[PDB]
Amino acid sequence: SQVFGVARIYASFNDTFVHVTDLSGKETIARVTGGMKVKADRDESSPYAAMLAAQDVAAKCKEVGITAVHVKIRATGGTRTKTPGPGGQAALRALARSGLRIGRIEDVT
Amino acid sequence: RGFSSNMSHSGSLGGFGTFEFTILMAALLNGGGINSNKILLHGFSSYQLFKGVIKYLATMDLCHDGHLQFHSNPASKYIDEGFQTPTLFDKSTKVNILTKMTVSSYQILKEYAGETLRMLNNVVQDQFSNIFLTNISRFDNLKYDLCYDVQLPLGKYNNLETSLAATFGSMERVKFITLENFLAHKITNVARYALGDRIKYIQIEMVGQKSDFPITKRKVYSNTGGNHFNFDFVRVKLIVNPSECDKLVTKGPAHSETMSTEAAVFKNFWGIKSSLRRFKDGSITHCCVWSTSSSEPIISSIVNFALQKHVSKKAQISNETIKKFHNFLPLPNLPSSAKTSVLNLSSFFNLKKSFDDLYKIIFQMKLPLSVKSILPVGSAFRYTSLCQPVPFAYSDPDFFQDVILEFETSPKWPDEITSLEKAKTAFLLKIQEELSANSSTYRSFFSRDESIPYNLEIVTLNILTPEGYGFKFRVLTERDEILYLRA
Amino acid sequence: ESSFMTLFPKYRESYLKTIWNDVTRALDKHNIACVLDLVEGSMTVKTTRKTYDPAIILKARDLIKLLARSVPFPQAVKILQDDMACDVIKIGNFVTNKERFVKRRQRLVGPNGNTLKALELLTKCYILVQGNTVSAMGPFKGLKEVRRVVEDCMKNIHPIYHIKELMIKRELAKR
Amino acid sequence: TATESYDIHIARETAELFKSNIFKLQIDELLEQVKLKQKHVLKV
Amino acid sequence: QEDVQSSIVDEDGFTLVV
Amino acid sequence: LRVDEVQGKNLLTNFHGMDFTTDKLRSMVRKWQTLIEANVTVKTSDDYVLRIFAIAFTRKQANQVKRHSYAQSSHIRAIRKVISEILTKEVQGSTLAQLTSKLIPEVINKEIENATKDIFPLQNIHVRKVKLLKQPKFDVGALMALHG
RNA sequence: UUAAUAGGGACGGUCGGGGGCAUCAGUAUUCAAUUGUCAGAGGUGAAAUUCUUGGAUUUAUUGAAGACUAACUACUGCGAAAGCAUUUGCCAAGGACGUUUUCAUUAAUCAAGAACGAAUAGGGAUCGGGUGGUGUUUUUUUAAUGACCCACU
Repeated sequence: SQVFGVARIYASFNDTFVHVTDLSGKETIARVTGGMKVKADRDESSPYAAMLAAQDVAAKCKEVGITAVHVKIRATGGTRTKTPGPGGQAALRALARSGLRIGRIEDVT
Repeated sequence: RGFSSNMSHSGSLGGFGTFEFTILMAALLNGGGINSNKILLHGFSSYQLFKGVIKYLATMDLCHDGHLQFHSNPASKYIDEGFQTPTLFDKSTKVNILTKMTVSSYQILKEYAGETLRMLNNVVQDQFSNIFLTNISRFDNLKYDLCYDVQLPLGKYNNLETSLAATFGSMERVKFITLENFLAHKITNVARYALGDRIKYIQIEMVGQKSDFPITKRKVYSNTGGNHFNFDFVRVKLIVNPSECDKLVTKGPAHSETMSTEAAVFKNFWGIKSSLRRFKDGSITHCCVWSTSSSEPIISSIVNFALQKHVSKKAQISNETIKKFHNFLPLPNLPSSAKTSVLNLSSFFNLKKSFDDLYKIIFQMKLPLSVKSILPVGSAFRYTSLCQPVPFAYSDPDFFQDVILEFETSPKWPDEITSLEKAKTAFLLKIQEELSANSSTYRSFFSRDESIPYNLEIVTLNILTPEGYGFKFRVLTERDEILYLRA
Repeated sequence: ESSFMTLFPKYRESYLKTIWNDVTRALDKHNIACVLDLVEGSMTVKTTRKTYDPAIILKARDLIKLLARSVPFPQAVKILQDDMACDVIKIGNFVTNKERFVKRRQRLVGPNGNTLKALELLTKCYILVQGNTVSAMGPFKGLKEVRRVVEDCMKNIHPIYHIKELMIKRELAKR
Repeated sequence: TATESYDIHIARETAELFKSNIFKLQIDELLEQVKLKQKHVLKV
Repeated sequence: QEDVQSSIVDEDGFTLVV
Repeated sequence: LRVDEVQGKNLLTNFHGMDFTTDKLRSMVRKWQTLIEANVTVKTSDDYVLRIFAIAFTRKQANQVKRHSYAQSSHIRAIRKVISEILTKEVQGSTLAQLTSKLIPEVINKEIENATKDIFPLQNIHVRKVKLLKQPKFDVGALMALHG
């Protein structure tokens, strides 16, 4: 019924990353991150800037033709802080409020 | 293998005999490698020398991808450039030794060199009677896959401009001295470009050719076969590629903006059969679309149209024997079965699809003992059923296919064979209760199996699908062999 | 759709047995489903078709993870709020010696739980060290500081540089 | 060196000694079958 | 049940040994 | 999934490996129990070589008095061995068309349970992972057997 | 002249993250290559340092390396301590338990000296072993290993 991809939000500390890719994952689309839309170097992982960048990523997504997507959240992990960032919720909140479709999301920490 | 020093350009199997063999191995005793290293030594045994010759013929090409340089009067050096002809070139005498060989004779010689090299690499079975004591050239129906009988009533020389589709002028007498050299070369080119990858190899035989004539004649004189040339007819012998023979579409050049050379050779070669098609990937190509038959392959039609188009209008190509062998196949009651090729197994595929539709429904039913396996052992699952599987044709004895059925390893299986098979029976009663309970499109009943001696309690589960096929189900446990070897 | 689930030891069992009603009250405010398994000793939260925002189930994961490590429930229900960030610190994989693990755990909490409470004033966080875990809830930079101090305390780095350091940093922010 | 190709030659003779011996006795038998007689050679 | 069949298969193991 | 052969916006695929969730392997490992894992490498009918995994956890019983109920570390030397022949008798016959079809209703995990019951019973046992490393050749013709 | 609740030795089923040797799995990190992609990415309280359109970060693929056995992992088990947690195999060794086996005071503690190391009697729990069972369970499989629980030591 819908066209699907994966969004794969990488919520790290001091910046949070997103890159909505195809179902294979090798083909990326419209990456632009949260630290890009602010110039203070302190709010690169803030939830307020996370809402602004995820709205722009949701803007470029439907502009291609993609209408539905899943996401795999991802903290830093390994030997690191193992915990998702602040704007990882705010990235997921802003794209869902934009009007996209969500189903069966998971963790890839 | 029918190989000799005789002229293979006249439509014979030869050009490489014992003399060219001795020149070959004698050249291998003075080098032979790419960097002039010696392949064979004087202190080797005859198995090592002969094995080195067969290894060189199997591994090193002398026709397309290379040739061998040597000196009769200095080390032999293999060069990776072929002259599109079997080339074994002396430097001291400037003689190409393999001039008598044709290209297909060298490719078939390399093919038997590879078969022989693989037989020399066998360390389990013996191939001595195979290699040296088995005559394959006594019968061409055993040696080759196809043989086409080509009648050519060409008449005299002045008739040739009316009987040959090609032009046999001065230059063909200069390069191709006789008629049969340009004839075998021409028919070899038309047939090679005609079939391509549908076959693997080909030889062309001038049947009834002669090399002897008495002292009272100037040359060999003949009148047979509707012409005055030294053969009765022309046999087209074919080694067939199994992967690409019976395809519907003979592939040609891709269609582009400007017509290339190969598209002009293609459309000039086929004419009314040359067409255009969008392939499955969307490519617009020149091609040929044919029709399969259960009485004959497409190869007879391609050789028929190619020889009646590009060689002679008076050609008579006939192979009715393979038509008989296709016609003694029992023709199944299927739509377009007469226009179905012999390699198609789609009715077996439909029985497999109906069996998988059965398999998904039965394989996910809820039971007190979980099914370990549902394993088909039918002949139609190994594609050997004498009648092809026709829907609802239950009168054939290969209709119901036997299927092995295995449950989970459980101690619920008794220690007596009658109660064991009756436990299998009551389990099939539960299967029939669920099947008639919820899958009433599938019909079912029970039968006995008495082909096993003295076990009269074996009950097979016979199921009839709305796809028109029937299966018998039988149950195998681990308690079985314990009770039989116990008995 | 999504099913998040965790376990609990059997001394927390009776407590969660008493307050699982309020668990599914604060949980039913967000239209989520949940079950409590006794024979496994597990809690399982699962999304419904009537949920408004799905991402709160991640919070709910943390919430039952909060009940996995014996956090008091009116303290635990802060995680459903927007301005809340949490952290479970696993302190097991640092020292093979149980003796030195007691040295660094007792060294972390200090005498009478003073120094631990000092962290709870220096980071303004709720910290509840449960055996091989350290519980931290509150602000996000406070979680950076707590994870820094704890993960420096499991090594041979003495925490008085952290108490004195944040003691400096609190007074510099006064100015 | 000569020792390396010596080891290759002994290892290869070990690899083909079985069919070399049996196929060699086949060579002795078959050449015993197909041999020309000398009185016909003097006859021609 | 059991004891009698264990005696019989005990005799079967008696045939198994020798 | 592994991508093999396309025809004009029609691309088939082949199996590539079995994966497991994150959360559940973080969930299934309970305190006070015994973790058992196993693996083997084997060649199939067509020469697909796969390293299968196998994970095994112990359960408690009714009316158990003590709180831990571990294994005895000589049971584990046996149970790891008992599983190993069950893995080999399943495999090297009638590859992924039947093998993955054996994996889906986890019949093999019950076959483990049918043998493990004479030692110490168990809980959830899964294989949790498989991987491919040594596929021989393309074989498009036999790859079209799954296609209709 | 006994064969000590003196000591020592033997055997059995064993037990142990016990040691020596060998083999193997796992992901992570870093680096290199390939693909999609294209202005920021690291970092701090921010500053500052660092990298970057020969495409930084990230994505997906593969190889390499050294390192280790994440949850379970305990006030558990072993070693005189120093110390000992991946699978599998080999090699000796050790104690306890069991014993109607054996020698017969052969013994206990300690400056000098050696090696290694920086240089009063109950209660409950649990580990290992043994025994008894008006015991259970696995058992539609004939049997039976095993677990479980009661009681004792």
